[PDB]
Amino acid sequence: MIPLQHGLILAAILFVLGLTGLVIRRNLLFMLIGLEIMINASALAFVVAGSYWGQTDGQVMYILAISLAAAEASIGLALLLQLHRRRQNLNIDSVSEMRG
Amino acid sequence: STEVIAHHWAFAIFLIVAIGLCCLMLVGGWFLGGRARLSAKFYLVAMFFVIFDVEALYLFAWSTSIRESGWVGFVEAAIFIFVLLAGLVYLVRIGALDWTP
Amino acid sequence: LLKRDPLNSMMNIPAVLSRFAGKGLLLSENGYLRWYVASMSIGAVVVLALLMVL
Amino acid sequence: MEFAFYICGLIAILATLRVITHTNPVHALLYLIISLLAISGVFFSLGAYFAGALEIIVYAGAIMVLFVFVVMMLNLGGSEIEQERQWLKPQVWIGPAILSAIMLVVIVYAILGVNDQGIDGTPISAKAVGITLFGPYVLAVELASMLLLAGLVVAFHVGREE
Amino acid sequence: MTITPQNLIALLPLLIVGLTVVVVMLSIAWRRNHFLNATLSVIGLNAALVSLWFVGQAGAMDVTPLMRVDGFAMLYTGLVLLASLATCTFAYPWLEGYNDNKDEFYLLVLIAALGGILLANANHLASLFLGIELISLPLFGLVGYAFRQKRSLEASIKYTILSAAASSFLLFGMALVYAQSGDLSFVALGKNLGDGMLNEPLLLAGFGLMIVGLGFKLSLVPFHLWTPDVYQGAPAPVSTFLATASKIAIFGVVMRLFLYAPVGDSEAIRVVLAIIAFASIIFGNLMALSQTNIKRLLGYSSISHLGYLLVALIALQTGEMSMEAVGVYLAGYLFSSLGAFGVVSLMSSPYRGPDADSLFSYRGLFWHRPILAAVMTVMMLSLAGIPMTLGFIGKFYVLAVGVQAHLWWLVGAVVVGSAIGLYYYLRVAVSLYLHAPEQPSNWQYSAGGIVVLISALLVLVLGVWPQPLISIVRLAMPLM
Ligand SMILES: CCCCCCCCCCCCCCCCCC(=O)OC[C@H](COP(=O)(O)OCCN)OC(=O)CCCCCCCCCCCCCCCCC
Ligand SMILES: CCCCCCCCCCCCCCCCCC(=O)OC[C@H](COP(=O)(O)OCCN)OC(=O)CCCCCCCCCCCCCCCCC
Ligand SMILES: CCCCCCCCCCCCCCCCCCCC
Ligand SMILES: CCCCCCCCCCCCCCCCCCCC
Repeated sequence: MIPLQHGLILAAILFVLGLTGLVIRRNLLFMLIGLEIMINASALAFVVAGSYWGQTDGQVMYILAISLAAAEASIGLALLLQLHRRRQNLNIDSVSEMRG
Repeated sequence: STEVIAHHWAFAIFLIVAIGLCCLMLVGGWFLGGRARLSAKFYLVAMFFVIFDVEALYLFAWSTSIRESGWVGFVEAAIFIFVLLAGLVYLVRIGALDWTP
Repeated sequence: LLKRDPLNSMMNIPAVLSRFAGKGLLLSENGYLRWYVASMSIGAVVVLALLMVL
Repeated sequence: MEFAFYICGLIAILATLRVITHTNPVHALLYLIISLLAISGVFFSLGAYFAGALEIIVYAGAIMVLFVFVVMMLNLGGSEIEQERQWLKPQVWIGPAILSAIMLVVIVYAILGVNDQGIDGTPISAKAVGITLFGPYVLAVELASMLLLAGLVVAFHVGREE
Repeated sequence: MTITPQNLIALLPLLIVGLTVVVVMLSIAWRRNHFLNATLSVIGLNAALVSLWFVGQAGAMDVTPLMRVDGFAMLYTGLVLLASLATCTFAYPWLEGYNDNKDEFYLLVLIAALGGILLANANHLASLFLGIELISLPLFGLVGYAFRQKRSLEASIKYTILSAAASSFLLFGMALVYAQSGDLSFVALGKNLGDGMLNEPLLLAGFGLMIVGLGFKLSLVPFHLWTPDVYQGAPAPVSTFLATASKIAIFGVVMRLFLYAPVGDSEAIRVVLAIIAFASIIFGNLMALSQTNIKRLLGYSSISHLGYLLVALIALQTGEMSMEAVGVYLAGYLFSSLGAFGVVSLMSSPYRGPDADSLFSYRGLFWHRPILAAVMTVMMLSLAGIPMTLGFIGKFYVLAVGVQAHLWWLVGAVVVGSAIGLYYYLRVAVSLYLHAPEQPSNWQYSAGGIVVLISALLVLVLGVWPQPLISIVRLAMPLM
């Protein structure tokens, strides 16, 4: 007796909060944090969708979503470590050389 | 039901009493008594833990339904574990998992 | 009065318009990742609003 | 399970809102771990027991362990950004706030117009998820192993020391 | 369903590429040998390309609830495999100058080719999502393979964050679509609707977020701003792969998604895609008017050409030759982009360290590299839709498909963008034939030159005689 609309609304709220955190923060670590929030919100939305229909498909795509999240966080933190190694700051506005 | 909701209430009381016990211990400790850059190896090992942990979750999901999946599922999980061990051999043989070079 | 070829100038006017539009569009390729994410969010909002209207 | 679902969702929303506005990286990671525990409680309220178990096992037990590892590797004490607090001034954050509010309004309007019989919350066990995972979703499992292998190779190649 | 040995025969290129990934990884673990590992990778890719014959002999059938193998999947698997083989061939002379480990490149290329094959055979939201990610993550590694170079690190960071954002957008869209429908198969995305209620709000929103993610991955306006920076910063063989294989595979799975879904003929999605295609053509042509670097110019070229492909996609339900137009256009665009980025990669190889600039300096190329200049100007003509070239045949197909479905705004946009493209492509060609102020020798560099020369000859021959390509594209028809 939990509506599907409420779970989807909660997931959409978490997704837009993650997108806002991804946009308004120049720190690369906070952008990776925002990316984790958005992909976790997408996974939560899929879990809600699979639980409404009574199928394991939601949890299977949750598993695929968090496999992607783990590997993307790995690559993003490796790139963040490399950025901090070669330029000692995580401000991405310095990383803007290609333009036009 | 009755047994299930009783076990749920027991688990809730377990959580509440454990949290309250730790909080009360810290509060009693506070109130009583008078007064007067790391190397990349840590990132590498944590990343390896994350990747092999999600591959472990795949094996967790397989292991609880082995009999219902049959020999086909055994073949598929054998391919999965073979790719796991090939990745592990690749990591070991290139010195990624060696703490000292 | 005609030796400057006014018809040729008026037919070359679209080339000048295309050049100005290309410069104005290239102003948006500033190289900022936050702006790129904001533009993706703007496009998502625009696409969703168009689909809701239609 | 209804009250648990709403309280866990409210806690997740509040913790995420604290995450996107906080300036201390470790405090932000702690609040996001709280949010991940809350979303796992949301999963357990809806009967997706395996999803909540993996939310604490992997999402709130492995990935942000890696995040906390990287943060303490960098010794981020709030330098050159905590001295700015630029995102707290209106001229940076109101614009994306209207952007996200408009997107949320559109998505909510789309959500409110769907057929909704409600979620019964019947517990889908991990055995059924494992049966479907190695039944209709075999190639998903094998190519997900290949995907994690690719992420492993990429992160090793980029995140070396030399 | 279940897995059959006949389904294993239809699984042949995926299994062959995965076995090649494992074999190359174990060979790297044994001993780091650049030549042996590159040879093993190209042997595995050629084995998959040959096993396409056995897949065709096996027929067309549904290998999984996820995968569906038919002629269309064979054609796009072949295109992705050819792009991967060309990427390996161009990457070897570039990697000859790379001081770090050269062996992970081919592993990532093979894994991205595996993702491209999965996208070619995808019949499911799970397989589509996994194939997109399986293309994207090795491209995260390959774009920043020269991470000590500052431009490549910038491109890798931009591509990684933006593609993670797009993948989360796509995932939320699939979540909304699955919440509305309840089935993840392509054939059932809107099947439970009827009586003119195809414009369901939640289904439209989910397909809109999916369109956001896919239009990022296809460089469609306004999700296009990453393309010139990532194309410029990436290594030139990586630029070749990212321009050809990723775009081809993602457009093919978008073709299957919009052909099989009962919501694919919705008028709202059609108008939104028409707006996106118009804006993509016009914007991608206009931003390349004043570009002095060839990589950003080819990125805007890719934006415009994917706009042309999207125009061919919009007329899928109305027309009948839309899929065949997409196939012919994709073959021609693949060969033209292979030649152009191959000339760029051959003139930017070996990799001369992370400190020296990787500027192309295409002016006066004929007076010291005449054959590469001829191949490059054939590609520049072919991207312009000029006759004697296969790109003109693709443009003619897009125009015929647009004329059939009465998409007159898209036809006018195609013509205007074609004129702008004529300007900047011809400027590049004449700059190649101008005079420069000032001005390898192994068999792998010769192999890359042979690849670009074969692409130029194919473009010219199938531009003056396109009937074999039309016949072998019409032979590759998916299940109706
Ligand atoms: C009479 C009305 C009814 C009939 C209409 C018939 C229309 C089709 C036939 C006529 C086409 C007219 C094209 C006009 C522009 C010709 C190209 C040109 O002027 O090229 C020269 C110029 C480069 O030289 P320069 O002037 O030095 O520029 C500095 C840049 N470095 O090049 C540039 O600066 C490049 C500028 C962009 C490319 C050229 C402009 C293309 C515009 C769209 C053309 C298609 C027709 C659209 C409709 C036109 C109006 C009806
Ligand atoms: C009190 C004021 C606030 C205090 C601070 C916040 C504390 C946590 C509050 C939220 C979580 C606990 C909510 C209370 C749960 C009590 C048990 C309960 O209601 O169980 C119902 C249901 C049992 O399952 P089922 O079989 O469906 O039951 C139907 C009965 N026939 O249960 C379920 O289906 C699942 C139940 C929820 C999942 C387990 C608990 C998760 C806890 C996550 C905590 C996250 C971190 C919180 C941090 C707070 C501070 C910031
Ligand atoms: C130094 C570079 C800094 C770049 C910051 C980029 C910030 C972008 C903010 C965009 C705000 C948009 C607000 C809503 C606009 C109207 C609704 C969307 C378009 C219809
Ligand atoms: C599509 C038809 C073919 C288009 C051209 C393909 C490339 C051919 C190159 C042949 C050699 C060109 C030599 C040009 C020399 C110019 C000398 C100018 C002296 C003032």
